[PDB]
Amino acid sequence: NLQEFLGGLSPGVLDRLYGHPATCLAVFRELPSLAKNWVMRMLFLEQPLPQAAVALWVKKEFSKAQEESTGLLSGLRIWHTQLLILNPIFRQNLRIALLGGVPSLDKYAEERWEVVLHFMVGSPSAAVSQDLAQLLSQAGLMKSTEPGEPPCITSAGFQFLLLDTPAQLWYFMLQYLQTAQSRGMDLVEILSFLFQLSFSDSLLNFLQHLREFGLVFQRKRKSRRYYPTRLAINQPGFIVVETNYRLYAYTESELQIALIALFSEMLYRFPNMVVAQVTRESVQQAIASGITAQQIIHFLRTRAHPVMLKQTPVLPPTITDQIRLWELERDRLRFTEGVLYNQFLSQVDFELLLAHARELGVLVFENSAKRLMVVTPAGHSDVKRFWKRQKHSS
Amino acid sequence: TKVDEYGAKDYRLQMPLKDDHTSRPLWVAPDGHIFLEAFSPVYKYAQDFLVAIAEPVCRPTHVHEYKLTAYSLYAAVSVGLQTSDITEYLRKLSKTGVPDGIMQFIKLCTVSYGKVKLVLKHNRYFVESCHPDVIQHLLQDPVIRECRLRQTVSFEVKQEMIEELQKRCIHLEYPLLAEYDFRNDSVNPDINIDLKPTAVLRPYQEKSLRKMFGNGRARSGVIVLPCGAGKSLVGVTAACTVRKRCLVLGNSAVSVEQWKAQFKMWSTIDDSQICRFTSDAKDKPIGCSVAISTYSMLGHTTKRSWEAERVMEWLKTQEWGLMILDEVHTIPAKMFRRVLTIVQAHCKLGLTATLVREDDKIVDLNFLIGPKLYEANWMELQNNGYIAKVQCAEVWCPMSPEFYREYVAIKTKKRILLYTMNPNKFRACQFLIKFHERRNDKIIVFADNVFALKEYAIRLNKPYIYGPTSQGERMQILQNFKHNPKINTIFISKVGDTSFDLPEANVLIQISSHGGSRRQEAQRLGRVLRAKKGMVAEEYNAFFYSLVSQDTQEMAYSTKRQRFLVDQGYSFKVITKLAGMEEEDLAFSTKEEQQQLLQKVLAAT
Amino acid sequence: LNLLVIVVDANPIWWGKQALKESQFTLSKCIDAVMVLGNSHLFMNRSNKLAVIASHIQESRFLYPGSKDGKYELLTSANEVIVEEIKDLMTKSDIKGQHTETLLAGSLAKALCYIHRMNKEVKDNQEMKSRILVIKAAEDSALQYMNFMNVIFAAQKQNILIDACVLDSDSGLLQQACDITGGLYLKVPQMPSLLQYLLWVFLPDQDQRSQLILPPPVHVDYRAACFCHRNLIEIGYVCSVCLSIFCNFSPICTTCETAFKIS
Ligand SMILES: [Zn+2]
Ligand SMILES: [Zn+2]
Repeated sequence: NLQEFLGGLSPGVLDRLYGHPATCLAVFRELPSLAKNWVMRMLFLEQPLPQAAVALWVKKEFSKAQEESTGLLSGLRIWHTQLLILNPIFRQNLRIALLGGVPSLDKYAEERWEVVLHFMVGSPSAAVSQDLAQLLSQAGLMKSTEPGEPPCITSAGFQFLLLDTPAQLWYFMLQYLQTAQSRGMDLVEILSFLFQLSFSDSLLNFLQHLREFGLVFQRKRKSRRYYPTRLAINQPGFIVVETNYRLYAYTESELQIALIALFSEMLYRFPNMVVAQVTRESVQQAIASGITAQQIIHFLRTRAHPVMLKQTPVLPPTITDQIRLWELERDRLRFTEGVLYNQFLSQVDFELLLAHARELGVLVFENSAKRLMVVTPAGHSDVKRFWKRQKHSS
Repeated sequence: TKVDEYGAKDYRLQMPLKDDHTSRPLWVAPDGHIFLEAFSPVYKYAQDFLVAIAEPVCRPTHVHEYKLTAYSLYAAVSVGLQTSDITEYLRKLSKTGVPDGIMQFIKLCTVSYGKVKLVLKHNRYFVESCHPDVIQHLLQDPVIRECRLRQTVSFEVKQEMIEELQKRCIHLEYPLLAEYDFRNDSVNPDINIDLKPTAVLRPYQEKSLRKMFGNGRARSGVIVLPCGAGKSLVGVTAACTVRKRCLVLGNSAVSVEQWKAQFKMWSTIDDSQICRFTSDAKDKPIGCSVAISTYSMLGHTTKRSWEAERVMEWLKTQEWGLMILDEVHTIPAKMFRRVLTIVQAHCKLGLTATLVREDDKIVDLNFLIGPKLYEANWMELQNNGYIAKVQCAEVWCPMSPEFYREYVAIKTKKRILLYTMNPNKFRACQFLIKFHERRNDKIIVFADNVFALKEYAIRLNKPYIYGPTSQGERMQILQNFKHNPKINTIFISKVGDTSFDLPEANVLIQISSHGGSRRQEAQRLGRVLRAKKGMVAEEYNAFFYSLVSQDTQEMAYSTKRQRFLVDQGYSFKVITKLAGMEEEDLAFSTKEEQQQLLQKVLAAT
Repeated sequence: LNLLVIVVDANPIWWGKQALKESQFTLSKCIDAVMVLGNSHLFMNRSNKLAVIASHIQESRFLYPGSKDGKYELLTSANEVIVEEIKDLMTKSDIKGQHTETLLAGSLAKALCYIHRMNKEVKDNQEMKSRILVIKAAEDSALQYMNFMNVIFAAQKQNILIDACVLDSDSGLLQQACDITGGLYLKVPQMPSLLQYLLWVFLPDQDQRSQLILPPPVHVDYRAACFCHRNLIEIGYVCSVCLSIFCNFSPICTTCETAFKIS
């Protein structure tokens, strides 16, 4: 979440990131419940106040909200104890932020994201962009290993594909920022633009990437002014599930049919409907590719036709249980590397050796009834020496 | 014919889509499969039309699945629906048009009907036809000449070869007409049989009878109705309407007894006028007309007793107005089907509740008796309350370690006796029976293996019925189960599913299964469908448990067996573990008890 | 969301008395503090909305239905509109010696029906928790008791909190008013430091008011008096028509003229 992203930052980057135009407001909106008011309170104070007052300024009931808010805002470093006055820079910027100092767009965003997902999947026809391809490859959801051949899809790719559009886009942008730092694009400058949206060379490239993702559209041959789409700031279902593992999806966009075929066997494709079967073969194929039953169940639930919404639960228990059981049947046997000594003789002497391999992290399984211990070959040169020392001690 | 990148029969270029597709709730695949919507406002009309012209294969709650064939179209024409009368409305209802393949199939099937008619008169079967060209071009193959005994053109045909000629015509594309004009028939005088006002006919029974009675003429066909729906009442009503000599054929002693009881209960016909042509007991079969007998006796191939021989000769000599056959799914068997030719009847009505089998001999029923006039909707009956709602469940029992060890180690088929008897499921059935016994729920345990049934029954000191089980003892046990409060459970063998008059039971446990057979599964499930006096659909008063053993062929058998029920719509809930089993004291808990049971199983040989 | 309504009692007589006194506190600073409070309220969240009403002896008028200085356009519009309208209202005003008491309650009624209109127009998906931050600045009028009580009871039924912020005077009627609907009652004695009181006591909404320490409510003297000489009475003799608290048993209450029968 954005709270996690901002918490994972240093004070030096934080105070700089607290830009005048929007950041002080975007980070304010994050404040879940109460930190809004206390910050507002001490927006006009130039004198720090004792911590005991803040501690006692919440009733005995619902105090956990007080501690959690205080910890969150301490991590954000909005104030300093100074002994709890807010940061002067944040105070000034917040005062400046508080009385101081479309139908085609959404369709465009939808179409651009749909073509992006088409390229993500093995679609023969898709938008071509080397920068987008390499960005997705380095995002960790795609690996090529051969420039001539089109890149394939990794295990994480299917999991990302089956996610809902909001979380999908949010995670994609999180990876975009993380890779922006790696490629050298300043993180603060690009981050501030996202906050400003909800109200330089690097800026131009970042805006180009956002437009490629479909969040923004200049509409004027790449002019300075931009009109963000709905997705920039941050629908009814169509699948009907039977009790015989049959899916009837009212899908016209090929993306939905591809997503369903990822974990189901397609039977018929009507102009406004498609019939598929959720069989062991398809489900286990998806599980081997990397998906887990949770993503499939969530996908079917979110894309649930209104007809089946009346019944509770929406997804039939038999279908859900069958999918879960199919995923569970996937793993049984294991693999590890180890070495076994034996003849530990004295009972109280074997108990001391068990703590040597457990602290170093080379112990797999033990046995106090037969005096047997398995030691991995990675730490064999350290356990033997200890045993020798013990023998010398006698 | 076109396959998408997936197992997808592609039809984008096959048929178009109607603009008012939302208004039209009907689909038509080129193969003949039709998918109806159960949520559309015109669902009732669409259901009636599709039931008229097609036979259901899967009717879940939301989207029903039908498929039409030559026999279904012939039945539609018999009830009088012309090619246009069906196709015009099919196109109107269809939201995506009608493929040319289905159009030509419907046209051909409808036109190829009524040209050849089979009428039996004076013990002679004449193949009448108003059109002579049909016979002229039908006498090409020599089988017809060798078959024949050595406008409105008709010729006599041999009695024995009727089945062969009929199955030949079915693929020759000239189906025979078996309509009985009982309204206009003076050769055989009408029998003095009437339907008393006491009998009450349910709406689905009336609909099936209406499909059966297209006109004044009684049509010979098969009516599929749930066992709890009152198929016995429907058959009694059919006989009463026919008002002529009726021969009902059961499948066992229980079936014949129940049929006689139903006759007496629902028909004013006197007791003396009904006979039981049964070896165990007889009531002067030659004396009276209305008769109830069995396939085994009529088709008996070995030496016949003197009295049975006289009765059989009398039956063969006489002509029957109606031939009722219950549990028609067994008819295509060799001996059972021989009875059809052994006995003479104008119309042979067929009644059953599970018209399904693995071997492709069910299609033979279409000519052995006639087209399937009706199939009752089990889900609709459940909603209407005519049949008790059942909470179908499959309790998964993990197999005990040792038992699994021997089961997997041995490649022989002692596994049938092994996995049927394991501590986890033996404790399960005992605990389930205890829980229902303290809940005052009537239990009907089922098990294919008589050996396992006897072992369980002796260990639980319960009255198992099976194999020889004398008829007197069988009736005594059933009476005790129905009346005596102290006993509320009966352990029936495979004989139970064949044809049983049994009291409504609140639960039905099945410890063992004969195989992955949808006939036995549905037959046993039908026992608890008997609607109670004042129950409710949502209360789920009726329960069905199909105990299975984990990691065994029984799992495969159970999955290969619940297909028909899931197609109807029943959701089989899986139960990995049962609450309270650990606290409740049951046998085979400690390792030692499982060890002695395993030793006994091994010594069973 | 929350719909806040600031009912400012800008009585020209009293505020101009302050101006003549040349005291540190002034109506300009009071309006600025109210403006800052409204700006902070909307600053809290986008869905939150506010409105302002000014009271005068004659009538009450609404003060509220780019980035020259780098500022949120919406709050800039609020500042400009309120400043212009308040200056216009104060500059233009007729003189009537007969009527000088401030008509605080009449505005309340306007606020209540405005809140009802907004509640009707807003989508049913989002629930609105309205509030009225009354800021009195002058003594109330005796003749307004009945209508003020009507509007207070209407607010109680409609679930709106009347947060009173009287200053320089303790209006028993207003404290009684807010007590009925459960709104907070704060009597700021330090007028220059008034805005700190708003950003603590009043600013937090009803959602968080319970889970917060705020000054304890002031005891309310629910006095009763007879209609003759206006004095506290513990026992009242009301009739079945007037429903009027009276002095002592009388053959017939004057406000009724009923034919009471002795017994
Ligand atoms: Zn008085
Ligand atoms: Zn009065």
